[PDB]
Amino acid sequence: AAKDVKFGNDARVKMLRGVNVLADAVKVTLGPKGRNVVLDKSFGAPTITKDGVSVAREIELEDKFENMGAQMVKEVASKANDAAGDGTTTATVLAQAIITEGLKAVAAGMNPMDLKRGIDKAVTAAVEELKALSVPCSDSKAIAQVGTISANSDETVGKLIAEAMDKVGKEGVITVEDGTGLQDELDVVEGMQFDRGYLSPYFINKPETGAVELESPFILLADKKISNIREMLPVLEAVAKAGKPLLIIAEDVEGEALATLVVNTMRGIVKVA
Amino acid sequence: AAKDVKFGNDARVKMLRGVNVLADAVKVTLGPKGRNVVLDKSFGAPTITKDGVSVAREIELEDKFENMGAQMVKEVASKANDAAGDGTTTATVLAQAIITEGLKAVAAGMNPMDLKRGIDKAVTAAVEELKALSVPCSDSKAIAQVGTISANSDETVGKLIAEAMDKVGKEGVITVEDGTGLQDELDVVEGMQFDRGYLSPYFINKPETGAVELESPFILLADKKISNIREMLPVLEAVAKAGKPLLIIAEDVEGEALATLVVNTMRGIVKVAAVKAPGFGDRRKAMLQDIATLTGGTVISEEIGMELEKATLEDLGQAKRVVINKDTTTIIDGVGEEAAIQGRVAQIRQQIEEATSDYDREKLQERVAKLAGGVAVIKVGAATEVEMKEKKARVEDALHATRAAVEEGVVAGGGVALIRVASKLADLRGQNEDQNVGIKVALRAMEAPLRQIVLNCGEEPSVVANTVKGGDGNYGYNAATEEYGNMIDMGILDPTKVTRSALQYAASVAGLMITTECMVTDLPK
Amino acid sequence: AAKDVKFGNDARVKMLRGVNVLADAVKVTLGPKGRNVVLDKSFGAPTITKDGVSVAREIELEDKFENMGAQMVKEVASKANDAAGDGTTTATVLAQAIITEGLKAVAAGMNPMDLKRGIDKAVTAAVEELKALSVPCSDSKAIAQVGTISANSDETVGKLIAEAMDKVGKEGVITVEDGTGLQDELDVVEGMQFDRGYLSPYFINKPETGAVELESPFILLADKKISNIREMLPVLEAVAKAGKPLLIIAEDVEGEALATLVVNTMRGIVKVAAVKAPGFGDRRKAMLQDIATLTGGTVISEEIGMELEKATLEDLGQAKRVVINKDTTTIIDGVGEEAAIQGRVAQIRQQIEEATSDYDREKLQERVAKLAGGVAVIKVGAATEVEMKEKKARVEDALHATRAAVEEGVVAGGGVALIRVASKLADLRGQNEDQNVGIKVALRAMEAPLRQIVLNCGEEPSVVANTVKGGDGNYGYNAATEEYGNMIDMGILDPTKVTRSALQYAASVAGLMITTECMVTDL
Amino acid sequence: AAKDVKFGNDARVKMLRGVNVLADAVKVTLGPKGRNVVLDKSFGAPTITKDGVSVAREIELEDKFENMGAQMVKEVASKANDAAGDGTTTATVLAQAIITEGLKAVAAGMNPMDLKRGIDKAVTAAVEELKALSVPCSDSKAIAQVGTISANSDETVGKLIAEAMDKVGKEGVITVEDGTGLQDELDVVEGMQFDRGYLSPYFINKPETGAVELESPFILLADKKISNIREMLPVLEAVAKAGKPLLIIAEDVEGEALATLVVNTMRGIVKVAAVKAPGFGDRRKAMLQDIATLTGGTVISEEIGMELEKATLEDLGQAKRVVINKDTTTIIDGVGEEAAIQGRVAQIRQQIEEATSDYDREKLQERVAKLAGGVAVIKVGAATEVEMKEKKARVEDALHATRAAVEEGVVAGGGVALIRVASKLADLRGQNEDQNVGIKVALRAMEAPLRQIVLNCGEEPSVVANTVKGGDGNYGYNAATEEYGNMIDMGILDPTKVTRSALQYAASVAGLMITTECMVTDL
Ligand SMILES: Nc1ncnc2c1ncn2[C@@H]1O[C@H](COP(=O)(O)OP(=O)(O)OP(=O)(O)O)[C@@H](O)[C@H]1O
Ligand SMILES: Nc1ncnc2c1ncn2[C@@H]1O[C@H](COP(=O)(O)OP(=O)(O)OP(=O)(O)O)[C@@H](O)[C@H]1O
Ligand SMILES: Nc1ncnc2c1ncn2[C@@H]1O[C@H](COP(=O)(O)OP(=O)(O)OP(=O)(O)O)[C@@H](O)[C@H]1O
Repeated sequence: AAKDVKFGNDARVKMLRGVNVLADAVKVTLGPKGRNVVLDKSFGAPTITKDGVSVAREIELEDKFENMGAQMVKEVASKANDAAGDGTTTATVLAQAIITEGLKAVAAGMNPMDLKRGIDKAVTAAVEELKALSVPCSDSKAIAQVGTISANSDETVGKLIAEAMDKVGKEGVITVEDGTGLQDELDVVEGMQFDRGYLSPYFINKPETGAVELESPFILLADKKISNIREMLPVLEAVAKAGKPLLIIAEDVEGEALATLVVNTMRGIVKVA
Repeated sequence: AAKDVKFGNDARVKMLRGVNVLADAVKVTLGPKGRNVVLDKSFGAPTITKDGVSVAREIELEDKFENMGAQMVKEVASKANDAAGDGTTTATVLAQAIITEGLKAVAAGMNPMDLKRGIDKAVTAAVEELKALSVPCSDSKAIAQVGTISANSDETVGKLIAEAMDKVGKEGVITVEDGTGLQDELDVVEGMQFDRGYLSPYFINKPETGAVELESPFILLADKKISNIREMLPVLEAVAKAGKPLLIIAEDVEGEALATLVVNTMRGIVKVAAVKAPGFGDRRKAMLQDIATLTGGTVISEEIGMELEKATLEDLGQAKRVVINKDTTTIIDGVGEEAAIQGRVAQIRQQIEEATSDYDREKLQERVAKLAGGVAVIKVGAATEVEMKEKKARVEDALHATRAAVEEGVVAGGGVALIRVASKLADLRGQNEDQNVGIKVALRAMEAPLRQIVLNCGEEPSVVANTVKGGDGNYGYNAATEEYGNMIDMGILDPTKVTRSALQYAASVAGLMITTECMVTDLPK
Repeated sequence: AAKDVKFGNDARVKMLRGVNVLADAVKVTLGPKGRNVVLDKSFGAPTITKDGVSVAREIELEDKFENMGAQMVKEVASKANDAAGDGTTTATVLAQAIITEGLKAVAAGMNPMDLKRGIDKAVTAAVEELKALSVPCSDSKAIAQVGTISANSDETVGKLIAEAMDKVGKEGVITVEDGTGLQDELDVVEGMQFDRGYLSPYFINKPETGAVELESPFILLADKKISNIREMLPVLEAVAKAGKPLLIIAEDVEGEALATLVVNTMRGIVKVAAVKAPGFGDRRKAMLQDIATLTGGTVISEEIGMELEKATLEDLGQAKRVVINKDTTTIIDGVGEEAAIQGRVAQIRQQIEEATSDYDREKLQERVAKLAGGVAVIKVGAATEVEMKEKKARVEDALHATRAAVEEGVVAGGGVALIRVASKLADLRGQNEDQNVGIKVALRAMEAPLRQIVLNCGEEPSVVANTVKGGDGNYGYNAATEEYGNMIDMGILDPTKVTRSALQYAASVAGLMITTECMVTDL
Repeated sequence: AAKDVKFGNDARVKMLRGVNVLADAVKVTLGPKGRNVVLDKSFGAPTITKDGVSVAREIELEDKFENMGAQMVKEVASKANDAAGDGTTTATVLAQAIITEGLKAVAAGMNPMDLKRGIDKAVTAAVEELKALSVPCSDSKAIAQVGTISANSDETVGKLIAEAMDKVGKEGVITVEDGTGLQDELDVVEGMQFDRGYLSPYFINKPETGAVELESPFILLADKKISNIREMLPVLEAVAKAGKPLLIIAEDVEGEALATLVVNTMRGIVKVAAVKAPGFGDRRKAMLQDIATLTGGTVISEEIGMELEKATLEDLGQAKRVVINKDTTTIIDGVGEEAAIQGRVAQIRQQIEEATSDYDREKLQERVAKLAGGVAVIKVGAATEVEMKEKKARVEDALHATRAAVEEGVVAGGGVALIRVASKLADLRGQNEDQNVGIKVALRAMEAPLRQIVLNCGEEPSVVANTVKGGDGNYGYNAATEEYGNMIDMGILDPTKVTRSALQYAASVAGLMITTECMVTDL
């Protein structure tokens, strides 16, 4: 319906209030001495965590403008997350510092475009200086150390990543699985990796894991577009008679086949990814 | 329900409040130093953009009267967008300036009808002066420059448009596609273009793209009206058995067939897109024969005896790709043999030779032109599918602005075009004091875009505008480097068509809406 | 206290709303078709008055900015009433029109100070054109016409004023008072007049007219200033049981040893007034002797030696009525002795015959003119109280208009003269374009009284104004007969002093009022 | 009382909002295109005034923090009016500009103490540059130009002031008073002036001007201080029925045995004033004798032996008018005897010829200068009351500007001089970077009066300021004709005292106000 327009330093201060709220919530958890943040869950016990990703993802404010400044900072925090894998709290703390001093400077009347030009000039110099300052991590010991630090100071995880990196070399493929035994296990078996995502987000069996894990599935290889699901009807019949998950590799998938597969997955009769 | 009327200067001030809100929101983004505007999205992250189109389309106010003043200015801004391809912010800034000074003058008691007569007199003189001031853009370098400026100062897009412009000549066909590689690609293949829109807006596969893009579709050619869908039932069965998108070209489509096809499209069982048959009579039939030759299809007519029910997969034409724009449909890499296309070209060239009527001869000439020149395809190359879609949109509207510059001309951008037009029209008078005030309103309001650009740069708009007025010719203020100079030397150019259309529609809405007294709307409920 | 501050067009439209309120209340009384306005009063009954200045004075608005606008325009009517006593409604309408057109021109972006200069130049030229266009008033028939037109087309009032000016002369004093029967009466009685005012503003009686009246006053005179209260207390003491209010005429009356304790002594049952004596030295002694002989009293002096303690009730003078005004103090009717009054007049006549100095001759001739003219008293007849006050106000307006006519002259009535002198100024130009716009504002506004008269008639004002502008000379539109004719020949005359003062004051105030950007008031 | 406490930028933005309110109300009156402001009054009609200091004074805001900001800026206009009487609007605009840019620099994180030091250093250097750039005023044509420009481009005012200084000399006393006709009148009458003030603040009359005026006062003089009230009661007693207000000139007047019971005795009908006598001993006796002869009165002394009880009304002096001000008390017109006044002037002249001591010669020459110069009285002609008050205020501003010009000098008008001395100070630097930022704040603020004048014209202030900065010398932008030219040649001149005082006071107050972190007020 009708929509509210707010501009000027009033909009900037509403937005700054929002980003201050979000950055407070997630910057509480920064570092190894990061204080716990409790996300009050709608069901059961409230989840308590020091995960900046988990804390940031849940923040949304009652006022629309504060909410939406928080939304932008959270979105770029998640952009730094999936770009790297860690450092959401670091990204949000840096964002809060830069935005606080920047909007304070803009309220002092300095030109925001020139101010941004100064900011990105300085961060470009910072990026090149950091590249010059960077130390290679080809050795296994620093690999184990960074794997430890990333997993909340767990030496075992960094260790396992170290033997995995030794096993598959510098640019090999490493995949995590669940083991029945209490001890950690490591194996090397010939496999495949190719960079393609799922057609639909509903194909994920575990939304918390974020990946479609299928055990003993039938894999179909196709170089043609699946325009109609009638091509997939005998495949569905065969995989339902056999009774195993189904994986499909095709050139393109049109709206019809994808919608039918989404309906089938909602039905619970086949597992098709 | 019941409805609330407001008239007099009260309605005009509610209207003015609304147009001030909308024009503020969109004029923040004017120029290359346009400040970001954040559109709060109902889901996920908000879209932060400097696109005056996106900001304007988003604005709607809580008060009905302010809302509807904003609706009027937004609608005429979008009208200038579709007419030209760019310059919504320029159109809205001009509209705000003219409307502000005009409503102020009307509150000073001058006759609104005479004031509008002054406004449209001044803008008619401005259009004539801008035509006189326009510089042709037949050269490739200014074409690349305007393609760059249209796509937010991207030299690569202007470069690609330049090579496509060289490929297809002065009036050729250029179409944007997506490429797999990170590098940009350019190809030239024989194709088709005809100016017809989709039957229904739901036929668009991508509402954000706005065009129906079908890859390897079956094309049906018909010269008869599809009154019943029972004629399309065997076609639907065949295209569902084959499993490809379907394109339909027919004379007319009635409510029954269109409704059934729309229902099928919500069903998701078939991809059917229908377009009208362009042209009329014998010219229509001949060009449909040309399209059938291009795609290997067959034209179905009631007068011949051929029926739509007797449809086989061989009879329908086929092509590698088709794209249906708002009112234009193009075909890329048709299946039909190039030798048959050359034979058809020779036949219509002999038709040109035997042509005696000027209209028929020019129709045959444009037919042989579209059959012989072909279509250039620019495949966007980048790393991410996201930036793929933004660069595809940038190439689209940049090439639209580029062809706008090509068809009419180009003038030194940065708003100095209207500045020079205003400086060269200071002596235009009106038949009385009211029309004279209208002239003065329009002349002082043509300086609004340059002032707004400079204001977004943070400088003082008054001194910069006075210095630009003091200079003569193409001398103005480069906002990008924040330095003065000649735009043509430094490649800051705007199509004559976009500035002319923006000014014309801004003056149109301002004159049409200054003379508004009564403002009827529903009660706030 | 906290001050609300408004800027630019906000302040200007609040001002204009207040001005429109006040000037519409005033303007519904303009012309012979003008309608009376009922003014509320708490102490007495409501007053149904057609007097413009009364309505203008009593307009006080709740909205403080509109209140300031109304007060500034009310100053126009007050100053017009001060200078002329008639034409307050014309002055207010002209002020409204100048304000409206000037605010339109300001909204058109024109410079307001230049508009004020243009308005003032146009009005200076228009006053010069009125002086050129003015016709002297004489024959006592033009006087009757002026009186009738000034009194809402009341011919009896015009004839009565004409008879009064025929009796006491064109410069003799005339006093309008409440009547006794239904009919107005003319009494050419013996009295005194002198241009002096009251010393203290606390001498104002219950009426708001500003002139204090005494019922059968007791007259005391002096040329040498007394020293102590105790020398003058016995006189008051005698007056304290005389029965008659006391009026003292002296050189100059203090506040310290008279005013404070004369306020503190009584609560206001019977009032005591003190006034200055005109002239100085021998002349002042001469007028004091003349007034004492007129009232039958005596003058205390150092040379005589007779003292206020020795003065009795019979020694001092007595009058039937005295009305004191700031501009001029007049003793209405003093009994004295008619034979003694005649003897004093004759003695002053041989004083004229003996004297040869120009100053002495002119002052003695003023003395004999004042003594022979006497006082004309007009009894305003009406059936009820509010009708009496309304008719008294109309007769007062007629009197002031006739006096303005004899002082300065007459022109065409019904705003025709302003129309003509505006037409004659169509070529007037200033230093720049904004001043020319102000001149045009003034010229357009000068048409406003005529259009307002025609509006009060109910006819279309624009066609009538265009018709009147079409002709020339004293041709205009008689509102009473709703038809076109010669203004002078049909008897509709306006005092040139009244019209000139109205235009000047409206021009000054409105040209100041259009130039305001800010207004500062309370919350 | 509960005190609201605000800290830092909250207090600073509340202050700035109040400052913007007051300084905008003031700044809409700047320049020849400046517009009047309507001030509400309860006792009288609203005053339409262009006087900047008045608009500054009656700004009082509801928001207590904004009120405090407005009061601190109002101090700028009040001090400018005190020192110079003109340029209050310029002072307020400069104060606003310094406050605005200094608060911007504070929000930029710079040290406010250092900003204040930089501002004060820049303003000291700018005052030196103004002294260097100042041109002496003479020829009586520059005087007319100064008067005209100071009075909103009123050439009649400038010519009248020029004639006044040509009559009574460049150092003679001139008094501006309410006129009687529509035209201003010049009266070179005989009077006295002396630099003394009123003893008690309860002597202030109904006008808020701070100078108490007396209508035909009665003069009493003394050199030896009296002891008891009873010795002086008969004099009052005589005055208590004389008719004229009493002005006493003595060595030093108490509050105990005069002021309390003179307040308690009368309620304020006729006012009594008491003032100090200039000089001491023989000099004080000499000026008392001179004033007594000017007014026709006598001086009581121990050596003479004549006592106040023996003094009568005829023995003491009398004047036509007296206006008493704290800075200088002037007797406007004392009748006395013209032959006696001439004889006293001649006697003082042979006293000059006989005397040879430098102090005696200079004081006797001051005596003859005061006696020969007399008093210039200017009757401010206007049609109505509010026009009279506005024109009187403008003529007062012109008078104060001309006096400042003859005291100190003139510079280019229209803020051009401030522009030039800012350009000459572009190389000025302080002890650190924050002081340099304060200097830049001051220099940018000196451009503000010119840009505000141009804004009141309605032109683009930035291009006009840049054009004026482009030129050199007295080249500026004549706002009246909206054209660029030599400021001296077309006569736009500003008193160097006015400009220097405005800059100094705006600098001091604004440099103090930019440095506030906290504000403590009521709830
Ligand atoms: N470097 C530059 N210096 C000066 N003016 C420039 C420069 N680059 C672009 N402009 C001007 O800025 C305007 C372009 O602004 P912008 O791209 O934000 O919007 P638009 O072209 O008016 O339309 P839309 O917002 O609908 O895309 C044009 O008037 C163009 O001439
Ligand atoms: N019969 C008439 N025809 C035309 N004009 C008339 C007639 N009678 C009076 N007038 C005009 O009307 C005005 C007098 O009306 P009115 O007395 O109500 O107003 P005023 O003189 O402005 O002052 P006030 O209302 O205070 O007495 C004058 O301009 C006079 O010329
Ligand atoms: N015609 C003119 N052109 C340019 N500047 C002018 C002109 N007339 C006056 N000025 C300038 O305007 C100022 C005078 O305006 P104004 O009198 O309103 O303000 P002020 O001197 O600061 O004090 P105040 O408002 O209290 O009288 C001076 O700076 C003077 O030089």
